[PDB]
Amino acid sequence: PRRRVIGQRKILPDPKFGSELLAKFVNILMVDGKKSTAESIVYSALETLAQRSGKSELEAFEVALENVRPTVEVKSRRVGGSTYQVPVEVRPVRRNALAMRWIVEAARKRGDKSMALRLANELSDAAENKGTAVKKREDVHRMAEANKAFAHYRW
Amino acid sequence: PRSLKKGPFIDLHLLKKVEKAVESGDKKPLRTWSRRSTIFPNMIGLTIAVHNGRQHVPVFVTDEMVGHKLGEFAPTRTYRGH
Amino acid sequence: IRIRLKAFDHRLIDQATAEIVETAKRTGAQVRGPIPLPTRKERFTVLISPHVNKDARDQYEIRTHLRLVDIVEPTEKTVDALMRLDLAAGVDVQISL
Amino acid sequence: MQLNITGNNVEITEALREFVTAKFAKLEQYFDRINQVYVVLKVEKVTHTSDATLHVNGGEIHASAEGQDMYAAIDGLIDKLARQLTKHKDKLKQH
Amino acid sequence: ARIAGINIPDHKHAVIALTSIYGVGKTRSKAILAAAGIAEDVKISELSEGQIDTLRDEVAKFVVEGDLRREISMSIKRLMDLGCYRGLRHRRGLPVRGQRTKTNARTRKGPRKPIK
Amino acid sequence: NQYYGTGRRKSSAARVFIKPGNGKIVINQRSLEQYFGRETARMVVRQPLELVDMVEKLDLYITVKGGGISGQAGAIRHGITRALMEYDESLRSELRKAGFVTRDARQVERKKVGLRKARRRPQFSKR
Amino acid sequence: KRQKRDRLERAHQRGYQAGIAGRSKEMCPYQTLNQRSQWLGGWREAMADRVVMA
Amino acid sequence: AKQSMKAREVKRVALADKYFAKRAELKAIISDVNASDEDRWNAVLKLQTLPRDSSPSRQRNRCRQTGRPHGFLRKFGLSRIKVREAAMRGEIPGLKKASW
RNA sequence: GGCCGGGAACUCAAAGGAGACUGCCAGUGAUAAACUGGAGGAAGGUGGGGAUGACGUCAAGUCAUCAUGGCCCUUACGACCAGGGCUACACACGUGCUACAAUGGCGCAUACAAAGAGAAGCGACCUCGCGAGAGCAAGCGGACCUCAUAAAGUGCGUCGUAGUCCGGAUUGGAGUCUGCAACUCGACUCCAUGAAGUCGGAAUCGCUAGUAAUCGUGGAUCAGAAUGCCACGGUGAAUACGU
Ligand SMILES: [Mg+2]
Ligand SMILES: [Mg+2]
Ligand SMILES: [Mg+2]
Ligand SMILES: [Mg+2]
Ligand SMILES: [Mg+2]
Ligand SMILES: [Mg+2]
Ligand SMILES: [Mg+2]
Ligand SMILES: [Mg+2]
Ligand SMILES: [Mg+2]
Ligand SMILES: [Mg+2]
Ligand SMILES: [Mg+2]
Ligand SMILES: [Mg+2]
Ligand SMILES: [Mg+2]
Ligand SMILES: [Mg+2]
Ligand SMILES: [Mg+2]
Ligand SMILES: [Mg+2]
Ligand SMILES: [Mg+2]
Ligand SMILES: [Mg+2]
Repeated sequence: PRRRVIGQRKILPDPKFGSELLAKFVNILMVDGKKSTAESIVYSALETLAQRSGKSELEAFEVALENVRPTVEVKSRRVGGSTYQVPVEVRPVRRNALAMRWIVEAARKRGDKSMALRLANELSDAAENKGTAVKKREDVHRMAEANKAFAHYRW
Repeated sequence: PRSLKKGPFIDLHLLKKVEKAVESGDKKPLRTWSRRSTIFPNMIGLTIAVHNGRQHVPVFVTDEMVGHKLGEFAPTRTYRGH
Repeated sequence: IRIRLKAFDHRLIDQATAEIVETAKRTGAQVRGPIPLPTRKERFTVLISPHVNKDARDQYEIRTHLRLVDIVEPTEKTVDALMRLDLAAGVDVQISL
Repeated sequence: MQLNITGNNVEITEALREFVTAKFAKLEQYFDRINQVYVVLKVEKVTHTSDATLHVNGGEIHASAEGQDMYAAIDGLIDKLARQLTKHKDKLKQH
Repeated sequence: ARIAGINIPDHKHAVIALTSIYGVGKTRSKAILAAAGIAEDVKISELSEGQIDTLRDEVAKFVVEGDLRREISMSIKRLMDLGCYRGLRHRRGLPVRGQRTKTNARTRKGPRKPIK
Repeated sequence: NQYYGTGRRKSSAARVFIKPGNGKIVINQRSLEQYFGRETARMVVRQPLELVDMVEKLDLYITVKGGGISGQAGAIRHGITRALMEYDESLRSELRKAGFVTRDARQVERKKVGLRKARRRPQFSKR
Repeated sequence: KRQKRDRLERAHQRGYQAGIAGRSKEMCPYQTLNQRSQWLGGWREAMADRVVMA
Repeated sequence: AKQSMKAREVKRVALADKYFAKRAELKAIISDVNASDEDRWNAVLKLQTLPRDSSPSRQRNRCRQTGRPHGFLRKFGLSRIKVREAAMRGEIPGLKKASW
């Protein structure tokens, strides 16, 4: 908005692994206010991530997260009749939000039986540069790389 | 529909004037606005011309018409199509 | 004996109480504390236009106030007096043995 | 361009309907992306009036005109919308 | 897995499977599998010919398939030939139970017939 | 010598009594793990203790009436943080920095005329 | 929405934008010498960038 | 409201609470499962005979000031309009604008 | 079994008070007004929500709430009654509800609210009935009695991605209740039936926090007739770089 929004909220950390990061991840998966339902789905995925990578949970779920965070996004800007896509840095907190969103979005768009399966598989595939989630980031990065010339406009 | 315990509903006026039809054998059609009234067995055999809103229309009563309510045989709207 | 006091004004009711819990003290008796009770709030919504304009309303309300007072050890004297009292108009009382 | 006609104190016959439809068919040449549009005709004492409202691709255009007849009212109205539609187009095809 | 002269799914819980019979819903399905003391969770494939018959017997208690379809069709023919308001609703193919037609009513009327 | 708080969140009210002991909890004649299925709830109830490691050095006793789960759970936490900084006027500053001492206030907004909810307003399509 | 944005930063970006769009210094709306310095500061930074734009 | 329409409401009240008992007991036998088929059948003919306007379902609450048939309130016996008009003078004890 | 004697602490009820004022402290600022930050504090800068709508605009809306200038009708444009109509259906548009499933359907088991209504009205317990309901009849003009068991949630089981154990429109049969009376034209119940629909072109709307989303509850009108309206709590997000 035109002024500055004052007062950032407080995400309580996860009941289990006590992370504000994972707590955010739940909210993002959560639907229609059903926080418990989402709390389940999340843990059951990490189980099944842990049970194959054998690399902890709050340290495995991360590795997915790194394969998929973007570092440069594009903003659109109307110039003459045309619209300039222009590359910009991404804020740390934003690239968390995007990674967590793209992971969820990619999960749902699958044919597996449970939600938990979809999440698990997706997080695993993420860790080995594979799924739609990670495809998306690649594409984002391709576009910002393409129209790099418009890096330094301020317009 | 009407509770079973309260019996079948007929307007009295019309109930009466299908004794004189059935006892004192006539053969005329009867006028009536009594679209409420259900058709009783006695009514079998007698044409009775029930009101539809503007006109009375004849209903030659039969075995099959028993329990239904007169007005269920006098359509009240006209429609051919568009 | 219990008396329940009920009214629309709150200043008004907090009179009758004090009036009664003065007499009760007077005509020798113990009066078990004026205890206030939940106040009912009937509410009303009404269209304020005389035609059309559904989304234009007023919201009215009537707050009823209830008070209860007891009579511990009813003196013979009191029963007459607490019965015979001309009490502020717009206040219902319900002495009941 | 989907059309709709009202009459507030006017009976829409099948000249006034046919007439109004033909006159409105022009407007699409001024801006191709017209959607549904509502027309209203009035007679108050001696004043003949005609307003329409036009849902367009990113906008809402409205005008009303007064004639001594309703035909002359609608004739006037079509000249008003023409100008507004052209203005709209030109601040999209703005290169 | 042939009951009432139709094939019943043999990989479905009896309860669910028996519903394929036209004229049995779910209430009847439950009854059958108790009147003919057969469990509910049992799949039809894992039964005995014997079990399937005592079952075949229960179903005969009702009026079902062919039989039923005939009954219904009589009832509707009956109405149309009577010519009662309810009859014509059936003829003209319109909501028989008082539902609005100015709008909606597309299940009787079927998909739209444009103008002109 | 038992120390007391009241505690409120949304529509909940939680009267609590703490005593020195080994770390028992009762809510409405019931145990913690029974009364509160949800895990979140538990975390919330004990996090004032988990802060000032008296988790098993004091024994708590509670009742709650009104609200739902996250309401009661929340209301209790406030109840503790009140008592726990009354047994010890010392801890306040630490408790306060965690932001447990403030009473939340956030209540559900009323429904208003013309709206489907508090702020949701009926559609009108320019389509 | 709850609190007004930094006045100095805004003043510096208003300066930049009049700069790039090619208005004259002495359109500057500030006499508060503090905000004024921000405005011109932007306006002169922008004068550099125009050159390498078309 | 037309004077006539106000009037019918008086004709209708008066009857309703004159044949009130006759209807009640004459109904009471109808709904009696454990009664004479002879009795109940008579009753059905007897109830339909005594006059329509004598039924309580036949009447319509109209503002007892202007006669309006719509937007009535029981607590006051007035239409929404007249309720508001009087509210604002303070002719309705207690009543006043509300906020929460 | 707050069940009993007690207790007046606590929760709560409602009258009366206390409290927040840029008051206190830094830095900026024209020795201003203010600003940005800090302290304490339940609350911090209009703390949150409501009520409150300037002079005027649109010959905007209402002569069908009422009133009223004028004009018109007066064995009829007034009055009474029965039946019908406002519920019609090639079609077009607007506002909603329920869906299309597995963050889900079904069965068993089991937690935690708020606000409101009741007088000839709210109607328990008991008996009957698969059920809507019926009969009998306690208590309550109500912080006491009754409506009236919150639901989502939670555990255990099952269905295994199917036009399906998804959906529940449509229609036949069989009932109940309100009411002189439910054919046209009521609500509900049981048995059977089991449609379109696999997340919706161009366009387009709502919302910045206890908000949206989602889940239940009550009321006014009212003999009977809510998916609407007005209220009430439960769970409870997302994101604001910026102009
Ligand atoms: Mg009450
Ligand atoms: Mg012309
Ligand atoms: Mg069924
Ligand atoms: Mg509306
Ligand atoms: Mg809500
Ligand atoms: Mg008059
Ligand atoms: Mg009525
Ligand atoms: Mg501060
Ligand atoms: Mg003011
Ligand atoms: Mg006008
Ligand atoms: Mg009539
Ligand atoms: Mg209508
Ligand atoms: Mg919906
Ligand atoms: Mg189903
Ligand atoms: Mg009611
Ligand atoms: Mg029973
Ligand atoms: Mg806003
Ligand atoms: Mg709802």
